[PDB]
Amino acid sequence: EVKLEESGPELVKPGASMKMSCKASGYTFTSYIIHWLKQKPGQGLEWIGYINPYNDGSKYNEKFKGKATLTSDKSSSTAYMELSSLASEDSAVYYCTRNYGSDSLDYWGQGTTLTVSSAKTTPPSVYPLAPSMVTLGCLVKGYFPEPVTVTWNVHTFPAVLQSDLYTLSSSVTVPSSTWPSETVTCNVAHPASSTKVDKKIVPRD
Amino acid sequence: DIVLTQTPAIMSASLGERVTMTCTANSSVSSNYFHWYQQKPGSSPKLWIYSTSNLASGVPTRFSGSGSGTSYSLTLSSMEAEDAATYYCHQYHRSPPTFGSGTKLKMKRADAAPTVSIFPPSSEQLTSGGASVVCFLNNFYPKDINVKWKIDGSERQNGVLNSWTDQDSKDSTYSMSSTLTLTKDEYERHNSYTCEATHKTSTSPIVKSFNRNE
Ligand SMILES: *[C@@H]1O[C@H](CO)[C@@H](O)[C@H](O)[C@H]1NC(C)=O
Repeated sequence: EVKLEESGPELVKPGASMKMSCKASGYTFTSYIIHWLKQKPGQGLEWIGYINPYNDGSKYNEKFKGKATLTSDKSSSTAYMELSSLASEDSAVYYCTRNYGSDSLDYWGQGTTLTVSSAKTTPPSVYPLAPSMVTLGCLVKGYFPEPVTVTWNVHTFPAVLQSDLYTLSSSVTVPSSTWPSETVTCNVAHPASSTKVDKKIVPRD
Repeated sequence: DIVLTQTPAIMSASLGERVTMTCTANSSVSSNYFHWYQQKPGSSPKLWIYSTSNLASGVPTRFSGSGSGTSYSLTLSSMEAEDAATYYCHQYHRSPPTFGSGTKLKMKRADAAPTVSIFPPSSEQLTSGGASVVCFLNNFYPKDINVKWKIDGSERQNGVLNSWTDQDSKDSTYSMSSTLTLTKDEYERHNSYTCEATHKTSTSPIVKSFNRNE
């Protein structure tokens, strides 16, 4: 089955460049154009350009023909997008997607989230939220960039940015007989700092 | 860059309701090169309808698409919860291909009151000089809700971060988290912390408190 696998989220400083990748599988790489699009949160899609891996020709939106460079490597069936001279406004989700019948876009990569900021990469501080069904939670504070994953042993809220640090929380609802007799632990991963936290939900006093 | 204007920008529908949404172009576009996508939060768009009226693989037959020239529409014969998403139109009559700013289709459902829980600062957090009080407001509908924080009965507006989930896939409710952050010094100078939710489901606020005496 067709699949486009994009590279992970990256944080980059303003002024620098970055290159993201889109590894294609399950079809003849050179037989189809791949397009690249930008989507800022809450907004629709903006087209950057496309790559034709058959002849290595790429075609650009006039707006991006300076900033963006699309390439591909036939041997690894990977397409690449380089964005240069990065600024805040380049922060967005970027998608690769395959060109199909009548230039419909039939298979999409999962998206690569780019964050452009001067802010320091910072691992989270994780705090237990302790008081028939009982709600527990954990507060994941003071981290940058996104994302964090939260796993228990459920409502996990989108992060909020303030003064270049994110705050996120997650709530879990178990029965009274479970906690505190059993261990309950929220497991936080922050891949950008290569950190995790195994926080035990401890009762107070 | 042909402008595509989608209407309505936002709309709600109950299970079973017929839904139609429109995409208007500033220039004529061939129907063969007009397509629709569905996108859910945190995930990639999927092709939904291609060449005006052909359903993409796996798209249920309650969807249909129509149009020509400058006026296109997507129709949902009977709304189901899995259909809540943003739908985007796409023209590739000219380069650069362009897309609409989307119709966000939400699920309407019966009102539901929030379940409210309040949590004091952990001693771990206090050890480092910070103090965050957290309030969860879980599984309520409609989205409109006013959380107020009170310290010894007096309203606090500064230092509050609020975050809403997207509609839940199963029950179509919203949840919300509210985090009041103070200094340890400020926190330790008051006794009671109160989270108050006003929501159309109760004439009274749903209130939770704790005091630094328990
Ligand atoms: C597109 O059409 C709308 C509505 O008639 C109009 O107000 C808008 O300015 C047009 N945009 C362009 C770029 O011509």
